[PDB]
Amino acid sequence: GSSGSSGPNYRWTQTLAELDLAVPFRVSFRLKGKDVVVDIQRRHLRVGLKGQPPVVDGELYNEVKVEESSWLIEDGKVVTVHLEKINKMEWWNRLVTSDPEINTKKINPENSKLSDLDSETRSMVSGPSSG
Repeated sequence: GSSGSSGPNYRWTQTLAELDLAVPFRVSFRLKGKDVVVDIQRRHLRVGLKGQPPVVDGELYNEVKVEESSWLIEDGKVVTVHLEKINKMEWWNRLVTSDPEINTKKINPENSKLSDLDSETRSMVSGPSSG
């Protein structure tokens, strides 16, 4: 990261061992481990929200122990992924060898509004049988 032109989309790092990925989302609820999308592959990290576009999608810089992978939802919105190197002794110069697609907009999206709204919800849905 940090080149001059264009910017990233999601935050990520590492520690000459394990990797760390984070993808914030503009939601109004606490995303659960169901409406999320995390395809931690050996040499490919695909992240995103179910139904939504995968913020991450490309061949990792190198194989990574997927079996020892993990991910969670921070602030019930941000999707964090935990990648593990196979050697755990190599510095990566890039998250993926081939970027996904878009790179979203600049860091800050837009904070030119004034918190002043109101709207909730409440209801149920049962699933009957047939035959």
